Amino acid sequence: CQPTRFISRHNIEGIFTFVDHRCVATVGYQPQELLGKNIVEFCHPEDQQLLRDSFQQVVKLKGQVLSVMFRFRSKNQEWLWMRTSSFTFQNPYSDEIEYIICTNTNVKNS
Amino acid sequence: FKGLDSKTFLSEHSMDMKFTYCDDRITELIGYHPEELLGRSAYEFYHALDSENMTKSHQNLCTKGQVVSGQYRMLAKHGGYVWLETQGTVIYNPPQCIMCVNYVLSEIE
Ligand SMILES: N#C[C@H]1C[C@@H](Oc2ccc(S(=O)(=O)C(F)(F)F)c3c2CC(F)(F)[C@H]3O)C1
Repeated sequence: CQPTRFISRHNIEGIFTFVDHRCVATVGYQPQELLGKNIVEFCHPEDQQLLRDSFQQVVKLKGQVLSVMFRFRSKNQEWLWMRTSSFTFQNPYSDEIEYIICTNTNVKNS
Repeated sequence: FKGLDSKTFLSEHSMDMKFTYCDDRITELIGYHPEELLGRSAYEFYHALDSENMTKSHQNLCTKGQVVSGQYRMLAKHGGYVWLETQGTVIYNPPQCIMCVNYVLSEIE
């Protein structure tokens, strides 16, 4: 196939600050339904802490890729297994607070 | 004149350098529509004088996994070349694609 995925950007707390429109096919929501909300809000309660600790660590990893697997609640009311790969970017011309760039794919847990 | 954040945009490439996705923001910066870029090689866009360096930068990316391009020209939709600098990050799964954070050095606005 050609596995489906979408890019998002987040501030360090988890809030969606940018979402690529490929999110419709992957998790069923429109970008405007994600923008402004925290990724942790769509996350299964057993995986929320793992996701919060992952956000915290990705900033310590010096722009390196961090990967996390978690259950995301689609707009079709299903728990989807999502592998989110993320890394921080900070423009080295600036001292602006870094932010977090993600790619999000529905994967199989097996 | 545009600030740094307003001059930064994302693109995603398959391993052969083809665009698979581009931020809408490229349009106000370099004139292209993301739609017209899909399927085209990044390489079709580089100034010939920066070509050599972009090939090495790529090879370095494939072995390290993250690399900063350093300064290069990209041909803009409506004539002339714009200066960029790019950070490249390979995404491997279980290499799946390359994430590029692109920053336009040239003065814009
Ligand atoms: N818009 C736009 C762009 C076309 C240009 O693409 C690259 C710029 C620098 C690079 S690079 O190789 O210098 C870098 F990824 F390390 F930055 C690369 C690309 C495409 C790529 F395959 F991801 C990669 O070859 C950025």
